[PDB]
Amino acid sequence: SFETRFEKMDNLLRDPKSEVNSDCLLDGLDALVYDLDFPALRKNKNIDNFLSRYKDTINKIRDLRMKAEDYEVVKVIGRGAFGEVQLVRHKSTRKVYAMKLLSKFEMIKAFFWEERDIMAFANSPWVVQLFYAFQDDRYLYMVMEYMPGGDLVNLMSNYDVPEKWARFYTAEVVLALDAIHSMGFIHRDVKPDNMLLDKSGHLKLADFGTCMKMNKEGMVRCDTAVGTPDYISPEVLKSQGGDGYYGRECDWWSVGVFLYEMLVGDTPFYADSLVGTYSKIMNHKNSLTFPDDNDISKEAKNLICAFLTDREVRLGRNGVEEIKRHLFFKNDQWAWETLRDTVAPVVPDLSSDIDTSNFDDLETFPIPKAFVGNQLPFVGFTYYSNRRY
Amino acid sequence: MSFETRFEKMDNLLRDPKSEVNSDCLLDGLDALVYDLDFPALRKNKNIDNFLSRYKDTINKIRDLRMKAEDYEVVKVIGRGAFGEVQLVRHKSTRKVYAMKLLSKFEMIKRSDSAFFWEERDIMAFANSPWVVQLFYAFQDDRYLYMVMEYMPGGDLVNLMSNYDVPEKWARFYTAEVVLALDAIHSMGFIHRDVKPDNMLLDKSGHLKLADFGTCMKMNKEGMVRCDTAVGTPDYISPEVLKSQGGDGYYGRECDWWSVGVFLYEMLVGDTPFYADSLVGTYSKIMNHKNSLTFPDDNDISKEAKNLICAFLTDREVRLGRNGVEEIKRHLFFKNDQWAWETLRDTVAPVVPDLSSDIDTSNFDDLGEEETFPIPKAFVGNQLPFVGFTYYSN
Ligand SMILES: CN1CCN(CCCOc2cccc(CC(=O)Nc3nc(-c4c[nH]c5ncccc45)cs3)c2)CC1
Ligand SMILES: CN1CCN(CCCOc2cccc(CC(=O)Nc3nc(-c4c[nH]c5ncccc45)cs3)c2)CC1
Repeated sequence: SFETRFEKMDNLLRDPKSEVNSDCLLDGLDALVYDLDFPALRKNKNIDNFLSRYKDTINKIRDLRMKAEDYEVVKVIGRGAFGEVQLVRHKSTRKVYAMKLLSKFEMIKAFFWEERDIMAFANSPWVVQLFYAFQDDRYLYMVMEYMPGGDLVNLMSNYDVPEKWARFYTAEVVLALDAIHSMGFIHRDVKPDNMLLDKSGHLKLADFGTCMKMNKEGMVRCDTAVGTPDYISPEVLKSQGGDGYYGRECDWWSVGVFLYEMLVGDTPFYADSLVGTYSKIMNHKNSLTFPDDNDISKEAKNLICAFLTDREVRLGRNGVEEIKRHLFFKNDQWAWETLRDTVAPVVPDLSSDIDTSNFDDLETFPIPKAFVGNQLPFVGFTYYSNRRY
Repeated sequence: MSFETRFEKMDNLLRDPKSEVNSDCLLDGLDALVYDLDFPALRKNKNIDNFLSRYKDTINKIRDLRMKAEDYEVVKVIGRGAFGEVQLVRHKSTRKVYAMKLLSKFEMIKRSDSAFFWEERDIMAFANSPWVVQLFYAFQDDRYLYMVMEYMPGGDLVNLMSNYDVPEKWARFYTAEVVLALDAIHSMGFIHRDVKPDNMLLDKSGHLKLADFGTCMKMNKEGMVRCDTAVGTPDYISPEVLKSQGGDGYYGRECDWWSVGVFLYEMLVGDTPFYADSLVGTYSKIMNHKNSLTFPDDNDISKEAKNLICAFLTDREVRLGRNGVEEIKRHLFFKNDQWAWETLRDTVAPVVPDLSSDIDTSNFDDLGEEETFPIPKAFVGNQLPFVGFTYYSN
């Protein structure tokens, strides 16, 4: 019917997950105007007359919609290959956020889609939340909840982690990874840098740029290795054309590396050179050893070894319940179902909403001769006008 | 302002039918991008190829769901013009009858002149006047612009004038309606510039409505307009609009009043006051209106009608209507006991259409391959001058 067509079209515009929602449509127009406003293209009357018609409107839209100048940047609290994470305060609302910038220029010389989705729609206390996502001609912005407690790298460097704390943080990582796995993704880059603590000391996973959606069998088909030298599993490291098919058990190997790091003070496959670490991972059967220091319990050594094995015999091949039932998690202080309501080993002592005590002190595209469309791969990234409430 | 105020202003901008960024204009922007980019030569660019692949499924759905030409059953072609045709249509689903004007995008680019339809779309969509032909929907495809308007079953004034030797009482009625109709357009801030009987349509009751707003221009702060464009057939064009050839002079609403004088003369005399065998001859006679305007020596035209024709057919500076409509309205030619200006459209029209159905075309006379744009080697943006043309009434 006429009304059915009208209504199907209306739902396609409102839907927070639609490709033709208002956010995408405004992105589509903003991208057209960015890609066309160059003197060489303006020689074309179709382009020049179009830009002149939409001049006033594009300036209004740009002023009204979310932009970087809406945020007061307090401190740069993180860095990465394609940008930075900055502690911001939204000038108007006075609300405090962590804002991740991704260089459009650098990305050009697709990963952010799943990272945007996981953070925006997880609705999990274990996943860092995405409130807004916007963009300009130079960057992509992800306005997330600020994690004042810092990461696990910072914790590990300030404390000799006892087993009772290690048990807590491992248990939270396990629940956090199971939450991502249930959403249908493998993290593929589990490391203490990606484990953040909130104002109460409880964990949340961050950095979903390596996330990949599992198939019907719960596998991922990849030809290129992905992750970090120290925490990468043997099957992800050697992943190729012929082979390169793996599941959620690659994230469980990384939990074993993490537990070892916390209790031992070093990563299990540390070497003088990065290439030496690759060699030690591949030879985990002979290279995994424990120092002759009576501190690590029988149960902790067993968990580390149950995870730090070949995929086929790895703990977690039969799901989370076999991890959860491990003797290392046997304690009389918490239960799996209630864990995030318990009092954390380290409760952050914070002075303000912009306290950065857990955070250490920290070009673009040429002028196109012809239409290049550098803004086209980022159309629909905006999360503002059509958010899920 | 506040965060919520900014959020809400942006939201209302997306729903506003007067907005350049509402959903239909934004969907036009995307549909135009995909039309202009889907060529093998541009698809060599990964940004373009990946974008088109991502939006492939969506663009097909949107194209299928949105209003399109195949939604309309075309009954008869009832009009023709430089850039297309006016066809009597019935919307297949709703079963409602409309007149649909098609404007060729190929022709509008070939001949330049691809910006006239904006003021025509706005006037018809937003006039909300019994004197202005209404626009219900405006849509488009890679080749055409469509304007779905109210059908005017009574035909135009050219048809009437050709079937009757118009008496003064009818001429008074039709002139009075044209005057009220033009005043309505003027109040919206536009000068018509092409007032002619072809543009005066009659509805099912015999009352007038102006059509064809393709020459309309928005008046500035001082109520003036400036142009350089070609003047297609000069019989009704005023000396100012003709003197204004190539950015010469600024003129006001009094150019439409001159055309009313030409119209009144045509109705009572049977011929246009400045007719000539050639276009250039008509231009000469208009410019020399002081000596070329004459009346036939037959007492048929009243003192008052000759006075109105002459009050309008003079130089702008002394033209009736220089001090507004009230001086036109108060003219002795309009003095009658049959109607009042305020009530005129409620009176019984001189000629009431006798119609057999909702698709009766008795007042419409019965009525070549379509050239297409070549395959672009580089981005040309042929769909960009039509972004935002789409409009739907609620
Ligand atoms: C598969 N490919 C994808 C692209 N990959 C390039 C790295 C992406 O580039 C970044 C730019 C800036 C920062 C980062 C690190 C990062 O992801 N940081 C994050 N921080 C948070 C965060 C949320 N709330 C916070 N509160 C305090 C501190 C940090 C945060 C979420 S993700 C990466 C390489 C692997
Ligand atoms: C200098 N530039 C100015 C713009 N110029 C464009 C010519 C317009 O191209 C046409 C295409 C097809 C038809 C027409 C004539 C026309 O405007 N007819 C109209 N009919 C109606 C109409 C509404 N309801 C009706 N009911 C019955 C019959 C007709 C109608 C509205 S406009 C023009 C080119 C030169």
